[PDB]
Amino acid sequence: VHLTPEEKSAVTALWGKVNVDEVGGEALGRLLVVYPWTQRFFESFGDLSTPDAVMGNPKVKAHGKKVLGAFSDGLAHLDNLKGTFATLSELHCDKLHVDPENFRLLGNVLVCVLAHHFGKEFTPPVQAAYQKVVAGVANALAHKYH
Amino acid sequence: VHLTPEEKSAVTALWGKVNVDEVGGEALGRLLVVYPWTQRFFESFGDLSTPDAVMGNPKVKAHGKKVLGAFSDGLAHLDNLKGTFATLSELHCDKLHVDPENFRLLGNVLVCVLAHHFGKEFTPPVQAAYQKVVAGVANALAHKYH
Amino acid sequence: VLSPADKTNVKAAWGKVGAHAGEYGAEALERMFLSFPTTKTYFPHFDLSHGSAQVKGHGKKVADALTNAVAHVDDMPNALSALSDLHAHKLRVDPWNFKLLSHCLLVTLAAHLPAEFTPAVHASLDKFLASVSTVLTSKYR
Amino acid sequence: VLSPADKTNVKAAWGKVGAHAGEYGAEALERMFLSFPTTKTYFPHFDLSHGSAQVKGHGKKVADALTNAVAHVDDMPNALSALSDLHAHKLRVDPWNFKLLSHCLLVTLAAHLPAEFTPAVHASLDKFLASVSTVLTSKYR
Ligand code: HEM
Ligand code: HEM
Ligand code: HEM
Ligand code: HEM
Repeated sequence: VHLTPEEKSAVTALWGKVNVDEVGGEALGRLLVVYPWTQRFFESFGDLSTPDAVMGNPKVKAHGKKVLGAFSDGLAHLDNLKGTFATLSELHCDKLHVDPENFRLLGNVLVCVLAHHFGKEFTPPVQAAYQKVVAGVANALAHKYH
Repeated sequence: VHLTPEEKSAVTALWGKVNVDEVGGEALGRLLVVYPWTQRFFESFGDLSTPDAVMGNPKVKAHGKKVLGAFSDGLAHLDNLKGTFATLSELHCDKLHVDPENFRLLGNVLVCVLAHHFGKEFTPPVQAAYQKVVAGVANALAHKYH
Repeated sequence: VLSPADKTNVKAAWGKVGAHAGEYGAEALERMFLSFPTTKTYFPHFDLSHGSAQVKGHGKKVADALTNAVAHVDDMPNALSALSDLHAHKLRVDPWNFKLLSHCLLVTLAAHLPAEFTPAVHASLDKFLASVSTVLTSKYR
Repeated sequence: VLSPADKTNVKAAWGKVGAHAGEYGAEALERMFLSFPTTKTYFPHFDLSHGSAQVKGHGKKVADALTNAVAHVDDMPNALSALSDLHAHKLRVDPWNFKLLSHCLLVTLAAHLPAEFTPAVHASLDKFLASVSTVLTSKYR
């Protein structure tokens, strides 16, 4: 994706203070709570019947950490999101059968989480730069679907 | 976007049998009838009080000819849609203030019209090829928005 | 909100479909799988080959449900109650996909009802499919 | 639909917004214009620069409507009647845009209510904004 020098600095600077372990678990947990139908992909994760159940689920925290970690790698290759996520795109399509629309929902939930976590530091311009990033990652992950 | 040789041929072949002015007026008219909010840009076109009034409006027909003619000329440059519609994209954003969601709606209405027009000849594979074309055109027209 | 005129256009249009409902339902599904490949992620257990018995059978089920809705257009919530629970609690199809199937159903009807697919009917059918989609995703959360 | 718990969550969260509602409305708009530039096509007559009193004034009106909606959560269609007519027949804002503003309102709320924006409240507010959006676009066709 194309980011201005300003948008790039804003994104990277903010990410340096992100505890991927913590944020990843929060993002995936909220996705499963706010958009319940996304639970169809995690039947083997245990109890997800309540927000407290979902948020406390260790499997959810574990997976959330994996997802944000891979997301983290993309921030290091904003210039080539497509090639970066090619293998994971194929995996999500052929093996996991995940509707790419779910990538979009996760991107939006992640933004809400960053806002909740950072407060006033997550300014309109900073959010704008992040919306471009999550949209790019979502499109990169849906790129290999067929 | 990326069309296979066979997909390009299907689009081209079918298009050669299209009455551009006729299909143009039909598509724009149906757009204004099925999604009434799109009427917002055409207040100066006169009477749009009923479906018949819209379909029979000479201004609506004239604009449809204009729009479909540009779309028609774009089919010759399938490998460079963005470059082909760059200036029109600028115009629609800076001067006309047209929400790009309208291009997507027109794209779907156009597909319905081609199906009504060609019946059984508008096969599923042919439709799939046209869906790529209208999505590609809508994307190209929205590319310069800022 | 479906108006009385809308209900008249839909019942008239669907009537003409008549006994081809299932066949048209199958065509609409095939159009969706080809045009919007991501929708295939919900049918990994199906033989999505052209003319497959699985797709033909599913198309017939989809059409019977739409027929049921047209028959009870004034009480769709109650009429599609079971299907609403099934899509919300078991299948859990992202709402975005209903718009894609609705579009493909519209294209199928257009290609088979030359005389009946007028702009007014086109508008009423689109509203109808949107209402059905709304009812089917009403219990998601 | 909004469950009693959903209603309780929304009233509690909004009660917390209190006298800042207007300021949050303006922020939400600013977030929308910067994040989703196409939404600016509906405000060509506005000065959209940061700090614009126009955006500020409009933000307070949006917030006041949301406040009215919360107060009449069990009768939103009637309470938002005039607003539905306006958006449907005058402004004619494509429905897709309501999802963009709803998201920006949620982000603004998250940034100002660390303690109250729990996952459960987050879910309830999203349901609430989706309901408001549905009511506001119900008369489009
Ligand atoms: C957009 C950011 C996303 C990224 C970068 C991403 C990344 C990953 C990675 C790195 C794996 C691990 C694969 C392995 O270790 O073999 C994975 C697995 C998986 N992902 Fe994604 N993913 C994303 C979003 C999603 C979403 C939104 C869903 C569905 C709601 C999803 C569902 C899954 C599932 C079901 C697995 C397998 C988990 C298991 O083994 O039980 N992913 N993803
Ligand atoms: C395939 C999609 C479209 C194409 C290729 C396209 C093409 C054009 C062209 C060639 C013009 C004339 C430009 C000029 O005067 O120099 C135009 C004008 C305009 N277009 Fe588009 N357009 C498309 C879709 C739309 C849609 C869906 C709307 C709105 C619902 C829209 C609204 C307008 C308006 C309001 C004008 C100005 C008409 C006038 O001032 O006479 N266009 N468009
Ligand atoms: C017009 C809206 C729709 C209608 C009326 C409809 C109707 C139905 C019906 C009647 C069944 C079969 C019920 C049974 O056999 O007990 C069903 C199943 C199902 N639907 Fe839908 N559906 C709609 C939209 C969707 C969409 C958009 C998708 C996905 C892109 C979808 C995916 C499924 C799946 C995967 C099943 C189960 C298939 C199986 O494993 O047998 N449906 N639907
Ligand atoms: C939560 C959803 C929304 C609410 C509660 C809302 C509320 C309002 C209110 C109260 C007004 C002012 C009416 C008056 O001054 O008499 C209004 C005007 C307007 N709204 Fe919305 N609105 C919503 C979403 C939208 C969206 C998504 C857009 C477009 C992106 C939009 C565009 C406008 C415009 C252009 C005006 C006229 C502003 C002017 O020129 O003064 N609205 N809205």
